[PDB]
Amino acid sequence: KMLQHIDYRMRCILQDGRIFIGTFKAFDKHMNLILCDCDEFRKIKPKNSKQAEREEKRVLGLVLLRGENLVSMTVEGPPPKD
Amino acid sequence: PLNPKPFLNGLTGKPVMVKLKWGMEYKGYLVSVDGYMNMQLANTEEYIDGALSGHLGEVLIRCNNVLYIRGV
Amino acid sequence: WEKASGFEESMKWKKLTNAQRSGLNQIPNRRFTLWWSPTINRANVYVGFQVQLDLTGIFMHGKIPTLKISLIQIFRAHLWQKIHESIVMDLCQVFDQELDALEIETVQKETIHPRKSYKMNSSCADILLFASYKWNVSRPSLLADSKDVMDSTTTQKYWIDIQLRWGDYDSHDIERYARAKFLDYTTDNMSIYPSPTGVLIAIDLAYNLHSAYGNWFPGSKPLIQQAMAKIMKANPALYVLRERIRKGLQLYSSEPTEPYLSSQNYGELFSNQIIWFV
Amino acid sequence: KAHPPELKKFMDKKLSLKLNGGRHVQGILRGFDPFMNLVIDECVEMATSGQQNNIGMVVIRGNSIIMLEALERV
Amino acid sequence: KLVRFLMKLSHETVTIELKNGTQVHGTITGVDVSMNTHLKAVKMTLKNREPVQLETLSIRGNNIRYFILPDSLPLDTLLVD
Amino acid sequence: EEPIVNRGLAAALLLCQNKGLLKDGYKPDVKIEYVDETGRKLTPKEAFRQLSHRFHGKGSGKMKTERRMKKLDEEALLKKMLGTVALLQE
Amino acid sequence: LAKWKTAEEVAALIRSLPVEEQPKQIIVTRKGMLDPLEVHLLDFPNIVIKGSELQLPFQACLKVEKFGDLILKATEPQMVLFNLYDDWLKTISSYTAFSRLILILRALHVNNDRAKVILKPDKTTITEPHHIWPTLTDEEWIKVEVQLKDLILADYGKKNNVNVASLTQSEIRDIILGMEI
Amino acid sequence: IGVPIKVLHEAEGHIVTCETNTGEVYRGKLIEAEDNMNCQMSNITVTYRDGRVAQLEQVYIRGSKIRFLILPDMLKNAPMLKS
Amino acid sequence: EEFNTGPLSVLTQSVKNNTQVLINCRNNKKLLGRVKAFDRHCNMVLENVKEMWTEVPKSGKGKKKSKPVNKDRYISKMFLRGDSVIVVLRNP
Amino acid sequence: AYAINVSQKRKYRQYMNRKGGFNRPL
Repeated sequence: KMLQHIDYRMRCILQDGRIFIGTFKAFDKHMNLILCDCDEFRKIKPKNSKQAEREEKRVLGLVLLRGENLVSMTVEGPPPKD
Repeated sequence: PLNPKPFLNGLTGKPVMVKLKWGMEYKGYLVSVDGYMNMQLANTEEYIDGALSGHLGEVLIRCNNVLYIRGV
Repeated sequence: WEKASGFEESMKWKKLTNAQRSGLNQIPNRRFTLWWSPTINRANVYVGFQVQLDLTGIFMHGKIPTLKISLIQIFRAHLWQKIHESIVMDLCQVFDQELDALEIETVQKETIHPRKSYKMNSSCADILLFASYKWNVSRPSLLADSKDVMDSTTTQKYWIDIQLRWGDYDSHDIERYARAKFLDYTTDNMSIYPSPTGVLIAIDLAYNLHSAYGNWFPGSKPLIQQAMAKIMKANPALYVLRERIRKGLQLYSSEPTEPYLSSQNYGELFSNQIIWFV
Repeated sequence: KAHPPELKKFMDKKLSLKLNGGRHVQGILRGFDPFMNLVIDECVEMATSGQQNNIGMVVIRGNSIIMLEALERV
Repeated sequence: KLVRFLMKLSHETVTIELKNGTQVHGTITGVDVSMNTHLKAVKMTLKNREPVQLETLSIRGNNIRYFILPDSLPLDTLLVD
Repeated sequence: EEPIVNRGLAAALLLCQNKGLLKDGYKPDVKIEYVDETGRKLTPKEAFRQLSHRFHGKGSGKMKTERRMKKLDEEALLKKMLGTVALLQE
Repeated sequence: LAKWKTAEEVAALIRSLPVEEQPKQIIVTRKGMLDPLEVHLLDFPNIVIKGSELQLPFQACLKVEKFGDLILKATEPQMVLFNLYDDWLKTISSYTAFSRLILILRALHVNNDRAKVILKPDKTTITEPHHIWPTLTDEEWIKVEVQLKDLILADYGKKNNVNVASLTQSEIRDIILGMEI
Repeated sequence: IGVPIKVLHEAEGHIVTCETNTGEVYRGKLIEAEDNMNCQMSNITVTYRDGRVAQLEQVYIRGSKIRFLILPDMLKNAPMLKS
Repeated sequence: EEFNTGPLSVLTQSVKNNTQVLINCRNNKKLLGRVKAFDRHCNMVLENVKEMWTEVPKSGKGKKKSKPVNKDRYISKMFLRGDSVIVVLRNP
Repeated sequence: AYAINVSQKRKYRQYMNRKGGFNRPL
């Protein structure tokens, strides 16, 4: 059911609370995600913020996250043109 | 010169004590053991950190939750 | 009992008409006749005039309109057909729950004419069992026959028939009835059976009895035994029949009260259920 | 189909392994295993208390094998 | 296998409580043999956090602790082979 | 008076017990029970009503169906569970 | 007719409450009250009218000054309710608060002034106008419950001609609830 | 051998980082990358959870301990566009 | 054959007669109910599951001085996987 | 080592207002 969510700007939450947001382009049988141009978000998440939307964020780029530390994933935005 | 599977087969019915990884212990008679070494105890008591809280009857401890088992 | 209760709280005080008063006075006679039906509706008491009840398997020996009305009230809304249907579905469910344990490929719902439930002259099939392997069958034996002699033959399709009867006092022996009707329907010409081998279970609703005499295969004896036990214990249609009979008889059997709030029963007072002390 | 890890360059070399309960150890690896088990000869403790206790021939399971840093030249 | 009964539970509104205390309630649309729950129009409430509604979610079966089905779930007809 | 102890299952079982919350050759477990599409066990009267409705080919009316649905909703609400207002008003 | 009027008032109080607030179990203190209660509650068969072997000392509420004055000054019949536990639901459970309330009621039924003086360990503590019981801490309420249990045991020993060291916790719980040993 | 496994196998000999489950992150140049996420790297800087950072001429992280694998942007487009 | 003689037979005997059993998981929660279906991976599907655990006010007064309470929740039909389940015991 | 407790549908076949053959449908 992930084939309709390939190369999309999705947000995947890890098992430690440090979620990632990026282009979920490649998956595996062991739920290994390959997120290109992905950013990190652990403390705050941007949803109608009053003070700061991007707080405590770290740039990651291309991250190959294993499925042992993965909990869930959800789409956050539409895929870009490039 | 004693493999753990005949040791668990011979301890079926004898009063032993299976200590789990969470710190609890089940003290009673073992029923059977599968290939994944799952624990089945009858007429056992649940001891939390060495303090017994009461008998349970027929208890089943999973494979990836038990730590050790000593024949009492 | 409940003397002077009736269906309308006995409607004792009223401005009722004299005819209505006569009917109310005759109602206890209806209760008495219903109570003593098994011993007065028998052919020994009345010779001739053996007429079956409408859409019901009960025969009325002697024109007793009181008993006719009482029995019609008890068996209202095709209760006989519903009872037979409930019994057959329960037996099929029991057999499906224990299908592979006795080497049965499957069970079958035979097309049954409505009258079959109350058809005494002839009969038909109720349940058909299909097998993956051959069933060796034994010689006929009763439900209580612990020792059975094996017959030297096998089969693939096995029939089960259910016959409900309303036995009077002289003919309330369920075993004799089951044996006679099995030996009659099998060797009958207006009754067609899928196979010569099968089992016929006769159930006496008037006395709550049950017995089977047909041909049996190994493993079916205990299954049928506990099936009959559970179906006499918890059938919905049979329970409705019993409740209707109790209401017609006005048998308000006394019942005990709940346990009082002692020193060992107060612990349920703090549960999720709302309880109050007055 | 249990392929063993590439532990040929770390064989006969003094390396430091990390145990998953926040522990450390140091010793010379004398082989490999398909279940990532490491046999370490002359294994010192080198715990978080600051004292190193040599044991000798020890075996470590692959479930607690966190990291392995080759202190010697590989 | 009980995974085949969860795989046939598509287009059903159920809840799933994870190992971190996050409970996600939504209409499950896809479930594999590894309990990969792909649901649409769900709402997830984390432990000591505000609930968030998402149009699509893909929760893994490894981090899923327990499930919760309503009273209109035919478990007597879905647990058969 | 026994609280729920951490990493222990005997305390919850003791609290639930104190609260009152508790031939071929074979032994066939012939179990017959009445259930509904909702999965709840049915009373014999309810089972007989369902059987009669299915046999007669006609179900209950709209008003009876609405009353049954309201009763089921009320039962579900009651089984899922004014002192503070009485304390604040006093 | 008085028992029928009381059963009709209980049925009207049950019917005035909604279905979410209506109880499913009724405990009758008097043995001659459950028989009309089955007649007066024929519209609600889901309630259980059960008896009670331990009689709760409900006269201790009438022996109190506030509830006694509210009962005496009421010239018109009303259904004004109250809370027996003021803030004992957020500090302790429902079983221990009911046990402490039953022990306080048994101590007040054994003696009015002695239990009134033992209920307040200090002369500076006072109760809220919205409450009934005086607001104390956990150790203060435990000491007051122990003093009330000791006074109830002394009254049971002086009344039933028994010793003080012959009743366990279950016997004290049965004597506080009203059961007979 | 999946497509992230083929991406991690093709990431050998380049600058990559491995974030472990304990909190330590080791960024360096990978040398060996197996199908079971076993990463043997050389000349990597490792930073623990306490904030200190050290350097190592050789390191070997297992597959279960490695929580995340930060890959460079050279192989993020090709040949991983048809997947 | 071997399905009624292993360690999971207590999970099979309580699911055959629909008996009530209590399972303590890894999250210190005791779920009591009648197990409707089981599997090889202990994926127990039960009906009318009462989950009882211990709860805390988490410093409601500001000095972290409170007593834990026995919290309870009810579920109509639950499907708990065998990964988080630690122990199980039938009712005596 | 699993066990499932499922009830019996016992499909209750129609008696009244069928308009077809007298015998019950399968």
